[PDB]
Amino acid sequence: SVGEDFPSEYEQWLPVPDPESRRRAGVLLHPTSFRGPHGIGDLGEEAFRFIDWLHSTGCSVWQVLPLVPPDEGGSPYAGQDANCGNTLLISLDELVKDGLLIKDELPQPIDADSVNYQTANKLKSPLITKAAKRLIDGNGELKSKLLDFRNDPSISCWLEDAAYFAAIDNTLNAYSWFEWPEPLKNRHLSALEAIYESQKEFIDLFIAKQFLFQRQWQKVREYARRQGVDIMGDMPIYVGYHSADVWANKKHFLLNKKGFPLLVSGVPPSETGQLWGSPLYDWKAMESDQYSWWVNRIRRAQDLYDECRIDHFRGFAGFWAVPSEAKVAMVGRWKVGPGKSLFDAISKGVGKIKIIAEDLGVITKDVVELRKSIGAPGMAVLQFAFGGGADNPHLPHNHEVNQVVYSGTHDNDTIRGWWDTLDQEEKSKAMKYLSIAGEDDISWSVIQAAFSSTAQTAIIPMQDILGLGSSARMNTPATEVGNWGWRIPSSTSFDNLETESDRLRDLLSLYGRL
Amino acid sequence: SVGEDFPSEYEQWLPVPDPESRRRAGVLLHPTSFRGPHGIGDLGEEAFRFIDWLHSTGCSVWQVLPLVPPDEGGSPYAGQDANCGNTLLISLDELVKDGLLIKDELPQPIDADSVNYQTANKLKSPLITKAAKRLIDGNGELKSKLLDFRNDPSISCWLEDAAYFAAIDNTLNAYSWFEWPEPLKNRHLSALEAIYESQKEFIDLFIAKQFLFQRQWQKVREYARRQGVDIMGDMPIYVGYHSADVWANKKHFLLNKKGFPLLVSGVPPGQLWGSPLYDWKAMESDQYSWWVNRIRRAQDLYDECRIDHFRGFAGFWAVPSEAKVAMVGRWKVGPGKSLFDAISKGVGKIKIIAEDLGVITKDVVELRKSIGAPGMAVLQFAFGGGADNPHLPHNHEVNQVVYSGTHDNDTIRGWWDTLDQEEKSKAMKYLSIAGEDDISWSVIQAAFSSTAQTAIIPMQDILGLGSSARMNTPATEVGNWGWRIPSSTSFDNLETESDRLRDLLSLYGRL
Ligand SMILES: *[C@@H]1O[C@H](CO)[C@@H](O[C@H]2O[C@H](CO)[C@@H](O)[C@H](O)[C@H]2O)[C@H](O)[C@H]1O
Ligand SMILES: *[C@@H]1O[C@H](CO)[C@@H](O[C@H]2O[C@H](CO)[C@@H](O)[C@H](O)[C@H]2O)[C@H](O)[C@H]1O
Ligand SMILES: OC[C@H]1O[C@H](O)[C@H](O)[C@@H](O)[C@@H]1O
Repeated sequence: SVGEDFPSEYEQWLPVPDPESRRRAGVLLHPTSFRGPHGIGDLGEEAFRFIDWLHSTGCSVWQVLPLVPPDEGGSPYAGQDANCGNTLLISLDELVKDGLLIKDELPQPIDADSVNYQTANKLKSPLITKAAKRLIDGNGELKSKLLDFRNDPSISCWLEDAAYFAAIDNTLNAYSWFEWPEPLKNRHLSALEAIYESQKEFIDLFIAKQFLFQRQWQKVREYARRQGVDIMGDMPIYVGYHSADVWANKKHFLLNKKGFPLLVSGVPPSETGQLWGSPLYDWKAMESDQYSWWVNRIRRAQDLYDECRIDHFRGFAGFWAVPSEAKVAMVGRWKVGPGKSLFDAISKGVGKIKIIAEDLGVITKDVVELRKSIGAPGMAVLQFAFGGGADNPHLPHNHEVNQVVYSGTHDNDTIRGWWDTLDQEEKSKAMKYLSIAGEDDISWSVIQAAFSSTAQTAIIPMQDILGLGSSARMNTPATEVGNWGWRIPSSTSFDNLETESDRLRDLLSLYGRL
Repeated sequence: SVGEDFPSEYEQWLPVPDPESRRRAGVLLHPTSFRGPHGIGDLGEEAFRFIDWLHSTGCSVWQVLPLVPPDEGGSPYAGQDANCGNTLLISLDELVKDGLLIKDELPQPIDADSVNYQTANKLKSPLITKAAKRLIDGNGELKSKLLDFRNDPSISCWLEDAAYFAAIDNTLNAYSWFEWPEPLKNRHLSALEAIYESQKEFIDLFIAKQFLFQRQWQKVREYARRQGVDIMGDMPIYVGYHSADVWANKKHFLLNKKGFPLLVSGVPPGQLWGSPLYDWKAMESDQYSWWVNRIRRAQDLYDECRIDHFRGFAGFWAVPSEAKVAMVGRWKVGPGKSLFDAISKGVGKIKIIAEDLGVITKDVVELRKSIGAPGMAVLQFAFGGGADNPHLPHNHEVNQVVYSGTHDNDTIRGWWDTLDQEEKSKAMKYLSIAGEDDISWSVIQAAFSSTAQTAIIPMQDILGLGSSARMNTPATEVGNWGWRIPSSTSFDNLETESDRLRDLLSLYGRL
């Protein structure tokens, strides 16, 4: 009490750093990019090697792109399913360890500078199928774990729908499920039973393949955790029309009486607007079952990742809605999103979540208030920092603590590529703010600025750690070809990036991110 | 409703920057440091010129040290009064504009490269006194404003005590008020009346001089505001024993029956400051009226105010007055948030900066945060220890004031010059350094690049000066508080410096 003596240990009663405030860094690297002989990266030895290398740098976060089955262009953002894993990421060597293939059955290696998905599928799928077949034919330990996975209720609430959808899509020659015969289109119960009987094998194999992905991914994730590395995933806010997600939950979407979307996704203008064309959620319909679809989706995201970015997070506050009739985006209108009640339901259903809000571009007051109300960090991207003036939110002096800072994302050129095409006056602006040595090392200048930020989390693409040019760019938006193909050059092994490792560690040490 | 349409003006509903979050910068410069002929800086032409220069740089804050009457060493932190102004800051030329002196009466100029207080007093006091005398003898506008000032209740609750204390101190040859005869020591009413009769002139002149300080300071402060400059003051948490503050409010302090302090201020590993301490629970009983009045006077003088040794509001070190070493003392519980409750109840919205340096405890941080006061970061302290040092830019917070150094630190050049090697190569990795001659701009730039909302630079570092321009060296008793801007350097002569600051403020969004 006021005036009185303190206990004798007053002088030692110091503030202690909050553990949840710990500064950290990480690397954005999608597993398709790993080296190896089978035309695409996978969840085998290169993933563990990369984890060991990441750990040796002092980084404690690994960010991946969505791990869903991609479209035929390779895009993880136009996946065929929101919850399934990309089975082309399955390691054939790991399957040999599991006793599902023998070494002699492995294909002759191929050189694939870049991922060609068609090539990877022709090479790998037959062998994955054969492994999945032996798994299902066996009795024993591994079979028993398939059955647990399959009968686990939090797997089956998406897996069975996904397997039936895939069986029907395989059986039928049709553009999309809109064109399916009515009993399959609208999931008549006896039609579904008839499908199970006639496509039983396909369904069992599909499920077995999802088990193999899950098993190999969970080993990667447990290895990461043992080495102090959290994994940060990614999810687009919208899912595609031709998927089990929509087909098996039509009432949760804005579809007409025939199952065609009334309204589709997009954004307004500069431009004539931008038309994405995804189906939209019936948010008030979802409100009525306590948002169960989204709750299940987050439960699957938790199963895969420690943390998850949500692309186009602004859509939870307000979304642009275009008449599906239209061929241009400008015709739509803004609609009211579910707001915080969604995240209330999720937290009630799943518990504590770690979400990152992708909140780039022009966003409204309600977006910022929603993001803050659930305590989600937003993003800063240094590549965007040098247009306009000193109020640009991407400049380090405007960064916030609860924020994730990138040098660039998978949608941007590499730092070297970006530097190379940078117009004068954005460039001399950058030169004043950044500490630049030689231009060849421009990517380290930007890395350093990200690390020096007050943002709690700094994330760098592997391409920039390797100092690579525009040919290593992962994606160029609004192009339909040449994306998602980058792989680490077959010469660069994780055993040979110790200079890079040391340099990162020096920076992380200097800026308190170890 | 979820799903329904937004109004049509949704696309234009953008976040707006909060005006109270505006990034800004400023300069620490105490007015005694201004150039001029009368042996000390003052509230005349140089103050206005400096404000014009500050404005031309884009800075929007001017920080000063306490404006109280200093001790004979010049220290504004061991003042003779907590609320009075330093009358040696009064400008003689401004008095001529007021018609209280004529130009002919102004003294011959003297060279005073540094402030000598004794020299300034001999030169200026006779003329200030003469001005004060004409003011009280006159019958017009200015006289009428003296009377309003004098009878204004928020002036008289400290001014009358201050004037009587000064009159008694003048009349008596005594070390301190402890040695005064009982009726004056304990303020017997008839003794106070006898003082008024016998020292009437002294008291009226004292009051008039405080009016002249107030008037000149308010003019400086209005001029600052007209040019977009807020003024940030400073106040020490403790006041000195030999002052009206203690004498007229004995019950609010920890004094024995005879009026001698039971306990005095300090800090452990120790350092003995020797100020009387507050009787916080006694203060609790009149809703902290003494502190409330103090903040009211701080509001009158400044837009914002730093409080030195802010940790003392949560816990303070208390040494037996008996002692003359600090290590024999104990930590006591401070008033905490209930003090600031009372202040805000009494005065309204305040803008306080917590001086929260050195080793501070959990309760200090929780109190500071509970009232939303910004704390400090000082780049000169950033390079000892490791990357968790709170003074490193990457650990700065928004609600914070960052300095290159304070008046207690060497200049950046002086600091660089004595810096040991571990710390120096550490600094070289964090800072962007060109030549050693410009080390102060490297640090200025780092302050400006911080996320801290307010960056404050001493004028000595803008001028790139060495250790001889250091304002104060703690725990020394001589050679402090004397620095003046070199008589060669005029504000008309610092456009390069102005431009260079403006470039940096523009780059880091502080304009
Ligand atoms: C955020 O979401 C967008 C989609 O709205 C992604 O865009 C990429 O993927 C789509 C589908 O393959 C493609 O149409 C775009 O050209 C491409 O930019 C972003 O990658 C996400 O960050
Ligand atoms: C913070 O407080 C102390 C004392 O209130 C000031 O210290 C200066 O003044 C005292 C008293 O004149 C002297 O003993 C010290 O050596 C000197 O540093 C600081 O300047 C304030 O910032
Ligand atoms: O320079 C004197 C300083 O000493 C200590 O660091 C005190 O905590 C601080 O209140 C004071 O300003």
